Amino acid sequence: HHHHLVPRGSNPPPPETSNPNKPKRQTNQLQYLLRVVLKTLWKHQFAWPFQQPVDAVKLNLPDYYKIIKTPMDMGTIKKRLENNYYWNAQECIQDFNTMFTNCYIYNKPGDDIVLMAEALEKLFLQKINELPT
Ligand SMILES: CCN1C(=O)Cc2cc(NS(=O)(=O)C3CCCCC3)ccc21
Repeated sequence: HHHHLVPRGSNPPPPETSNPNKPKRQTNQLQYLLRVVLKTLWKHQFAWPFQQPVDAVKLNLPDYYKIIKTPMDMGTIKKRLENNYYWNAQECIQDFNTMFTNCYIYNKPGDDIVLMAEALEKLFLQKINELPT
């Protein structure tokens, strides 16, 4: 709206969460990623800002998508795991890493959201360290 004084930043469509063209392939590592890693992060007191795609309009981050080219969030990851979108653990780990990276490159060091990301990432990496073979 020309009426706006403060810029608004529009949102992309959210990331895809299923892929009709891949077989339904379950592994112990993917089960662990959903049921141990994602679940432990999801229930953490700092998870809530990470649980859905960044809404740059509702959160007043009008420059978010200028800075972040590959958005990712734990809601998308959770859905991708539940839908068997991933071929392997590495692909899921990549999406968690993207989510954390986005936070670290958009927000200033020391920002509260960065401190939250750091606590979550520590837990994530602890859990990853115990990935079943
Ligand atoms: C994690 C995604 N993210 C950012 O990178 C910056 C940001 C800001 C907010 N805004 S918010 O929910 O009003 C709250 C989030 C906790 C820090 C203070 C601001 C939510 C998510 C994100």
